[PDB]
Amino acid sequence: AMGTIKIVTDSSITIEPELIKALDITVVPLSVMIDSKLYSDNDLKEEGHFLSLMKASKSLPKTSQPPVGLFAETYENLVKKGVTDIVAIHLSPALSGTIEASRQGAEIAEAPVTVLDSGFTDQAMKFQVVEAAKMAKAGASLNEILAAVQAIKSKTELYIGVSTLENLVKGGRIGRVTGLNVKVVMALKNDELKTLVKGRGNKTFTKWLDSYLAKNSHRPIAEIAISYAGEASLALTLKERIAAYYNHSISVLETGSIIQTHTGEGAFAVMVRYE
Ligand SMILES: [Cl-]
Ligand SMILES: [Zn+2]
Ligand SMILES: [Zn+2]
Ligand SMILES: [Zn+2]
Ligand SMILES: [Zn+2]
Ligand SMILES: [Zn+2]
Ligand SMILES: [Zn+2]
Ligand SMILES: [Zn+2]
Ligand SMILES: [Zn+2]
Ligand SMILES: [Zn+2]
Ligand SMILES: [Zn+2]
Ligand SMILES: [Zn+2]
Repeated sequence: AMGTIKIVTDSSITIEPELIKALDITVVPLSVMIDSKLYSDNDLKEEGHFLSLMKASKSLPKTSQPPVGLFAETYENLVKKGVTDIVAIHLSPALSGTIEASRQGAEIAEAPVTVLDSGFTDQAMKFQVVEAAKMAKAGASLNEILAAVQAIKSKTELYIGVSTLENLVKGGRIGRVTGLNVKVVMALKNDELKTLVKGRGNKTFTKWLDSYLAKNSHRPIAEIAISYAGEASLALTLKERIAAYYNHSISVLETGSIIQTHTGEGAFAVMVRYE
């Protein structure tokens, strides 16, 4: 297949930077306002650092999608480097208008961008981005990349637990929750956060997870990942439970500032991709 394909995503992805570097993925940053100062999310990836900033702030941080003009410049630079097709994969439009900004920036740049809704964010979105970038590097065709991305998307599930509704309420994403200090597990399903279970202690999360795995793990999992906002202890406890049903490596990462702002501390996601 003639041409050079590159992958673009946004900074709501959660991934080791060694993979970004190995695969030449371009990550467009969102922004976050912290007590009247504007930060690029790409500057907020050092472990624990945003958590400290959020915990100390006088008021809740506020996120915003990347500027249309930042996408335009990003795509113009890629075309200048000789890139002939660009695949942009973004967090769900249920969560952010980032994906629209991406499409608008591409229009301005007059760039060959195919803009995809991942349906997720964080490590569930990483599943699609890594596959696309690996295949782009190998010289796969655009159509093969698009089919493979869609296959991954169709076999992915994302479950998120929160320990408070305050961040969801104050950042507005409570508007997606289909149902302030309580434990809740939701599925990110279509355009909504579908409430599955509600409870008082961390046992809300482990009971839910045990009943998920008992029901579903007979279907071979290709990959499973956990992310967290706050301290890692809860995620690591969850990892231990998954490990009893599932033999392979489990990626446990701190989620980024964009997600932390909207979930608050004591949140996690379990993200599963079936074979
Ligand atoms: Cl990773
Ligand atoms: Zn990794
Ligand atoms: Zn590292
Ligand atoms: Zn490059
Ligand atoms: Zn720092
Ligand atoms: Zn094309
Ligand atoms: Zn337009
Ligand atoms: Zn035009
Ligand atoms: Zn993977
Ligand atoms: Zn091929
Ligand atoms: Zn809906
Ligand atoms: Zn904490």
